[PDB]
Amino acid sequence: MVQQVIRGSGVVKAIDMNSKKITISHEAIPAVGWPAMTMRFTFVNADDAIDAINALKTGNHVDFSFIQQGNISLLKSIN
Amino acid sequence: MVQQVIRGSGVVKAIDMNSKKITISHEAIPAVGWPAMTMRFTFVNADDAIDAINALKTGNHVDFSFIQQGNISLLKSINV
Ligand SMILES: [Cu+2]
Ligand SMILES: [Cu+2]
Ligand SMILES: [Cu+2]
Ligand SMILES: [Cu+2]
Repeated sequence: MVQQVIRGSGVVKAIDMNSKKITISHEAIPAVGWPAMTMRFTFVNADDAIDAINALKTGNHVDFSFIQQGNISLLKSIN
Repeated sequence: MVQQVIRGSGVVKAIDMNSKKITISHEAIPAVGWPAMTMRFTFVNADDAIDAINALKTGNHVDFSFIQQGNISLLKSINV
């Protein structure tokens, strides 16, 4: 019942420092019937952006958590 | 974006054939930050109520899938 905090991983493919949005090509999440795909997340703390740029440069898989409210995706944490 | 279909397992602890609900003490689902706890699922099909009553008698872990709409949890499958 408490709000879902979804663990994911993927490659960061885009970032927008204006709209405070990040594009991740995420892996499948079979626990909730979700396939691998690419989507945008608005990051819930705006200071989260910095680390993501590193990943964006490197092209490395990263772990992250996020919330899914209807059609919106809010990025909560990233490594 | 496609609708979440959440897989779980647990023990059926109650059923209500009027409100069409089943109470399952489900295991943790770490993928979505959810702990083990007890909650109710609304069912649609009578073969789901049947299987659930079996499980209710036996006390067996069962697998199940469900959708989460606001406060409702709607059962999609259940399997002894
Ligand atoms: Cu990959
Ligand atoms: Cu997605
Ligand atoms: Cu158990
Ligand atoms: Cu629950």
